[PDB]
Amino acid sequence: FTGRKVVTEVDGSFVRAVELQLQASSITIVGGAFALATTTGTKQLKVRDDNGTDV
Amino acid sequence: GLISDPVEVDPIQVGRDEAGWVQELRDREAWPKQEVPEQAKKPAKVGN
Repeated sequence: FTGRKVVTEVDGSFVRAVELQLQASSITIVGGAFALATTTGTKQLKVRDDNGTDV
Repeated sequence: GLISDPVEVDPIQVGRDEAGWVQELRDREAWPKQEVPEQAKKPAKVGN
């Protein structure tokens, strides 16, 4: 059995924690131009930003 | 056949190619780089 809680303030705000994220300036499609083996073939795309994050 | 006859196709080779686990690789000297072969990205079998 489990339980979890996020401790917020009296007014309701959450100040005990901070979230940081990396800015993204551009994105590219991994692998560049690709050719399917067959017409009916499918390929799952992957997009990565300038930081290498899979977006 | 005969002993002097040319070497015939090995059934082991046929089964080996049917299983499709012989490693295919990108041509090292090709430019631009080739796309990855179909077998090089085949998933692991769910069982055996």
